[PDB]
Amino acid sequence: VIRTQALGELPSFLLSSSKIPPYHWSTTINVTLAPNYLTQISLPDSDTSYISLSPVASLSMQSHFHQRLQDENRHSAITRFSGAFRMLKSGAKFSSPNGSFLVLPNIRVCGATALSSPVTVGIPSLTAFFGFVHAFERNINRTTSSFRVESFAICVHQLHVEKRGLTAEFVISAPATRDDWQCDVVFSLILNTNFAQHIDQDTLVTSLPKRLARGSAKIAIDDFKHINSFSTLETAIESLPIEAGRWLSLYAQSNNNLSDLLAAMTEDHQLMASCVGYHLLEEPKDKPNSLRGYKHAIAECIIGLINSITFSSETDPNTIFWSLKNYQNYLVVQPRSIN
Amino acid sequence: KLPTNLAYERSIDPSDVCFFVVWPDDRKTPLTYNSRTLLGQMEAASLAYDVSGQPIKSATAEALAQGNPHQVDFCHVPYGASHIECSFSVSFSSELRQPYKCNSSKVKQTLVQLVELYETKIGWTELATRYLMNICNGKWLWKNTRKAYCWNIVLTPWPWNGEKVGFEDIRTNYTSRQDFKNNKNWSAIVEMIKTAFSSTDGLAIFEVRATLHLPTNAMVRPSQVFTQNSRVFQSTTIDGERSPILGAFKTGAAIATIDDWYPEATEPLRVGRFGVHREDVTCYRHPSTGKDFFSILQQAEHYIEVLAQETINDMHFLMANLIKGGMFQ
Amino acid sequence: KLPTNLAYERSIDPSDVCFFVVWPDDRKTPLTYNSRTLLGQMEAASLAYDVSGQPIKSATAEALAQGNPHQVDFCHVPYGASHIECSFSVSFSSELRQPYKCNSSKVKQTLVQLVELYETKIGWTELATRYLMNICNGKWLWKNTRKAYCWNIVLTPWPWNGEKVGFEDIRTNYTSRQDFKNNKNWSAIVEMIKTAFSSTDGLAIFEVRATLHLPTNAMVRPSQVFTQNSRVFQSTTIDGERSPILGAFKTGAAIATIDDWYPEATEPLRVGRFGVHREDVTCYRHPSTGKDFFSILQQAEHYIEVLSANKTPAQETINDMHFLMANLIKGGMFQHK
Repeated sequence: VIRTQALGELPSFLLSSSKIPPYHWSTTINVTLAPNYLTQISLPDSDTSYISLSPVASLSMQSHFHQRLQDENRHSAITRFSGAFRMLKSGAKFSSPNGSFLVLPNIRVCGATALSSPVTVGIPSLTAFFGFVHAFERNINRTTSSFRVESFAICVHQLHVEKRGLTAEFVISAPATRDDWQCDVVFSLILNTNFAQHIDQDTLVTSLPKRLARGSAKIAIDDFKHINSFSTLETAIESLPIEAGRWLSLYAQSNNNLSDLLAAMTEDHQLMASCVGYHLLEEPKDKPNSLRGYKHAIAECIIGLINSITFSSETDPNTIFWSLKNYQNYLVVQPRSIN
Repeated sequence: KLPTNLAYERSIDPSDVCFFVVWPDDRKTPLTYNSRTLLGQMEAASLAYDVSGQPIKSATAEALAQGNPHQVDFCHVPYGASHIECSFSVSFSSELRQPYKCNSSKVKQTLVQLVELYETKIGWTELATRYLMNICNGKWLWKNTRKAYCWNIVLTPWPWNGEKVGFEDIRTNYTSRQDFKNNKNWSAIVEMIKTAFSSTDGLAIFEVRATLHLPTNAMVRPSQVFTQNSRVFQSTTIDGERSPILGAFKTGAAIATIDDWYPEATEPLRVGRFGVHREDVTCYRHPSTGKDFFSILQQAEHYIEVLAQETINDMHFLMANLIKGGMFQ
Repeated sequence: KLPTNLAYERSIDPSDVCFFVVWPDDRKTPLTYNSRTLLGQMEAASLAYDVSGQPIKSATAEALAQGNPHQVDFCHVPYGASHIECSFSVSFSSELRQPYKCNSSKVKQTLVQLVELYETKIGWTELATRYLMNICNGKWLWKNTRKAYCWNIVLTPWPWNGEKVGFEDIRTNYTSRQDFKNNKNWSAIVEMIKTAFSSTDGLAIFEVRATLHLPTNAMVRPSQVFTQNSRVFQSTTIDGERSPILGAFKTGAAIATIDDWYPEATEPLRVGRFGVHREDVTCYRHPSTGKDFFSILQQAEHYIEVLSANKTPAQETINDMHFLMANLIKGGMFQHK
């Protein structure tokens, strides 16, 4: 059982339980980990260490979303569990308008969960994106201990989210059914690394992770020759073979209330909202059964707003490169243009 | 004997099948499906036999003649098309050598020793050939192979230094293990998969593309969604136009249905914890008979000591299950 | 008796009929229709009569002379055309041998044994002939054959070697099963169907192509969507332009219109569980008569016994078995919720 509320305050352009009155329940923390099936992940809390945390959905926000989202069919998505919880649909559709820069163009993931946050559906969570990037870092570190990626940028080419279902394995018969959205986003990403020299492509593609947000991210064989390292992103951007796509940025304007959220959504119905970071409800503490013996802390997902940026002249890369700032009260990946 | 917590990451990760229609002018376009509404007959038993073994009074003769509308999704080959091309990409990896998660050093060491000893003694040749058979004969296409004129499959492996291997007219030839072995590159691909399985952190990627020939306006049967609409297809956006898709888990189950080692075997089921069969629904390898995965895994220590045909069958089943992975806790 | 999860897969897969119009230059173009509006008369009974009596209050003489607009889709053969050509394809997949899904091993074994015993005692000749006559006589064209000079059907089987089976002037040449059997390739095409039906991997794909010599500016009637319009046709995009079709299910109902083993026995009906006659809004095989599909399926053991006992089964039991095998070929869902 968890009852503790938010410990700390968040910036105005990030959403958490602190911005809304949480007295919609149905302060002690005492949970089990060894036999429980709750989720558990690891993120870097420092340049040389990681932090384990188990993001748990806050029923306050889910209710605050179910109550408001009715009569908003244009931006409402419904799901039945085992019970009907409506969430925030992402617009209507997806249109298609240092040195040593490394590219992995045209990465397609098939069957990636779109229920990033418990109160929205759409593009997969940027937390999962950063986890995939860091898994790539770990895989490439075994063959080269001096390889670090300072920051990355994500370009989306094709986005498609529709209702599907997971056929649970038999445990006799199959357990209670579950309905969750899935996505097949086609995306390309840029990497800023400190290697500062060329690396052989065979090990680079051998170390490329496949899993991405419970999906299968694989790159076409004929695009292997396009995996090359360039010293300048200005010429790197002119190089990838896809002339269509969008760049992801953060919405710095205020989104304090869900009414203001829907007001912001209705001017363009093109921006998307998904999980961007985690707000810890408990300070990092060690428990006997962690993911890898690191400090564990029950956290809560934060919903942000992803902007659309068309790269061109007079477009600073500082507005499109994301990284994990590792704040003491929350762990989130945001673009480095915000001070 | 099972540890408190253990799990595996899948070693074989297949992509999804995309359906493309090829015009006689050699252009390729994505296949498109449209919703179609049909007027069916009242034919279900419950509308006339709701009470067990007796007719229902309110269902008179006139009330059984009205049509009941049904809405289904419709997909078929456009007229004038030559053939349909289906393409996907399967990846063979080596996560079976290291358990993804474990809380017991004893179970960790026993599992790694067991997989190493199985590789050393029995070998990956049998499992590699069984997996390659399903990909090569179009098992991943499911019902689309049936009622088709002639379909051929072309594979382009990643660490390849030659031509693209192909299998022409699988309906007549290439219908047996010996026929598959007679191909020029069959041994090369089998050794490729064996090397990928054995070498740590190895990768084997196959880009498959099957050309399917169907009669005029022939039917196409893609996967369907689990959630008046009686049939809804899974679809993904390709080039801006919607297209039916065969699914990722469906393909993974199609290229992994090799379990022919169950008691009183008659046809290979999909490899898994229990011999679950969709057609003729039942539970083969039910834990009552002791042939389920859990009982077999419980004899890991004993089986390493003995390492007839039942032993190698148990090893084949055990390693096939381990390849797929799962929360074995 | 009936399993809670029994289901059977379809054995015949018909296909959409594509309507083509051919000119004297032998050039083929897709057929197109237009949604032309029309003016009718106030003639419906509801507009001038109630459930009882008449509405003299408002249905005056002048108010009944007003024209009520209607919108329909009109499809007709353009002037100067030679004839209309239609083509589609069928497939006998032999999916009736084993149930697609079954829960009880006893019932599955009983059904398989029944299929094998039927195949042994009674040849597939009857079902194959009744299923192929509808393909060859132009039953799949429905009302397009009516008010036509003469229609010819040319079909190319598969697997095939040599000739190309073709029936000419169906109206006057082929008017009965005896006339159909006089064709030299009839015993070959019929045997192909039963050979496919009597094997675990059987398959027989036919590609039909019929030509219709309609009169000048004659109207062609395709299938209509279920769903302002009072009549909207189903259509598909052929060569980048709209083209009406007959529909796979509608042609499937035409090929499987062989059920004449019912107590009244005047005209064939579509093979259904209860034998629904659309033109009479009644079923001649409703459960109380004791001859419906479920009432026959529950007597499977008795049918097995009657086939194993004597060399010559009773004629009535032969008709009941023919109905049972036709329903099995059609497939469907036989479970009870």
